[PDB]
Amino acid sequence: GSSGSSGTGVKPYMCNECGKAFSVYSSLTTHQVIHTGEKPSGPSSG
Ligand SMILES: [Zn+2]
Repeated sequence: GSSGSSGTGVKPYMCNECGKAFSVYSSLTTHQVIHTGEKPSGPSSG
């Protein structure tokens, strides 16, 4: 999937917490979860 020519590429759904792009809207939201962390944790990237 996402087979094109321009390697660089580009996607509308991009995360700001870490900086990861996606080709799906839902995927972007389901991903940001890794930053939401509703429960209290220790080791966190950002
Ligand atoms: Zn992210």
